[PDB]
Amino acid sequence: QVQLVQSGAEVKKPGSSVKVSCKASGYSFTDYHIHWVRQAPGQCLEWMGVINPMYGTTDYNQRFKGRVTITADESTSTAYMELSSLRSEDTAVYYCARYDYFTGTGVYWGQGTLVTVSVDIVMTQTPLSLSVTPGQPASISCRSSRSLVHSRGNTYLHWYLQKPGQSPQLLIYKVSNRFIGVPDRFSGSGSGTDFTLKISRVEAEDVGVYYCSQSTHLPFTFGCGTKLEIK
Repeated sequence: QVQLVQSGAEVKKPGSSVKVSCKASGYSFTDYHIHWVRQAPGQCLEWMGVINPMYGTTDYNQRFKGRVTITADESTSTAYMELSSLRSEDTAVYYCARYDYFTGTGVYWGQGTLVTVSVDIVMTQTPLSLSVTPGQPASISCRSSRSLVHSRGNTYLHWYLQKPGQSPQLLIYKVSNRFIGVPDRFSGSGSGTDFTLKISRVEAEDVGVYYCSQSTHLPFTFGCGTKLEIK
């Protein structure tokens, strides 16, 4: 089974450096890109960078240029993210995620590493939170600053659910494709810049934060999330 296991939580002073590990197993390590995404306390998801472990080639989010270094060790099947000159604004849960070109997005995520410091497409999610009567439907909207159409038949707009205390899990990829084991009560629609995730009947297991994500253009970007509650 594909697994990403990250190093433990870190408490750091401002100005220090942190290096987070991401140990991969269950697939050929060099055949997939490893991306790093952080979740700051305002719960928006911020893409930091990527490593192609076959060649050691990287790409970083400009906001972090000269501060982040992503490395990969093929002999240990481990990817690393080093963040230097830590500010209190860097307090966040750092995640590694394995990207593939069938979904076009991060499918397998590490459990996350809490680090406590003691040209972007804008993704707008609506509503900020909602509560639903058990068994009732729910609808979450995502609007992008520019078209997410990548090429003929390909729009890289995805929906994740982050259950409480868990990592984001992929529900829908490429607007309406349902990921493995995702029940048919989750359905995605839309085109260009306007998208919707519909839940036909909300179950107790559906509680959490839903995110839209685009991987049509670098830097990959996410919506700031929709908290769903049952009430």
